[PDB]
Amino acid sequence: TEFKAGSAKKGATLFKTRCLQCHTFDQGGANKVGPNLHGIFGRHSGQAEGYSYTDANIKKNVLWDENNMSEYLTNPKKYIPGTKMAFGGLKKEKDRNDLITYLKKACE
Amino acid sequence: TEFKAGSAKKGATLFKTRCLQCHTFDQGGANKVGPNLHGIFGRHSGQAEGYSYTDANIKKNVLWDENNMSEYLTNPKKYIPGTKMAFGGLKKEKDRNDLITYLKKACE
Ligand code: HEM
Ligand code: HEM
Repeated sequence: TEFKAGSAKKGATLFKTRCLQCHTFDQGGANKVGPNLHGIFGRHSGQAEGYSYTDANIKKNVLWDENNMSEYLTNPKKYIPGTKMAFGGLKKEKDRNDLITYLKKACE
Repeated sequence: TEFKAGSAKKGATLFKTRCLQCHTFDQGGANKVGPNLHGIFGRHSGQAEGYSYTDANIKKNVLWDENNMSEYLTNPKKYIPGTKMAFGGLKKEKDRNDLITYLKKACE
């Protein structure tokens, strides 16, 4: 695990294009198919208020940081087997760096 | 040649990230390393006012459309051998569709 800073501009459009369909990142943002991601960095998995996670997510108790996030986004079901997140993953590291750069400034 | 509509949102960040370094797309936009692209679609190659093209660009007399543009962006030097445009190309069609979707609404 070794993430590098990418384009937030580029990361924000990855977000709109691959994650918005199921999540919000804003404070005061609502849970939708996926939980609201505001303040995810440094939190553990399964703790968004009012959201119904899988036993799988909960139990993994992942601490969310930028390198976890990157391994996570590679192949979600592989990272947390039993997850309901129906996303196949961001194959290219460059894509992942971008998206995690934006999430890092946007979810805070 | 068969281009399909992509994300303009996504195409605009490709632009910022791969083309802005050398071009503008705005009307009233200045020539920089590369010529200003405002109104490129339907024009022929080598005709931006006040810009010093290569003999290569000029002579190809490419008519600029969305499918030309896409073959062009794949491998620029291959499309116009003798070109000074020091860009290696957009390998992924998806990337090219996005970028040409945005250019199409932005350069008009
Ligand atoms: C690349 C875009 C995405 C990002 C960055 C992202 C990020 C995340 C993260 C970090 C979690 C863990 C939540 C936590 O532990 O608080 C999560 C969960 C979840 N996401 Fe995504 N996700 C993305 C795409 C999607 C998409 C497209 C969907 C809908 C098809 C989706 C649906 C879900 C669901 C249902 C959960 C909860 C899983 C469970 O409870 O087992 N996500 N997402
Ligand atoms: C994917 C981003 C880019 C796009 C969409 C793009 C588009 C184009 C187009 C359509 C032309 C033909 C001009 C005409 O016939 O009027 C051109 C020429 C040119 N571009 Fe790019 N370009 C891109 C990236 C770059 C970059 C990064 C550079 C600088 C390193 C650059 C430098 C040039 C130059 C110097 C020319 C003129 C070539 C010649 O006279 O032989 N372009 N560009």
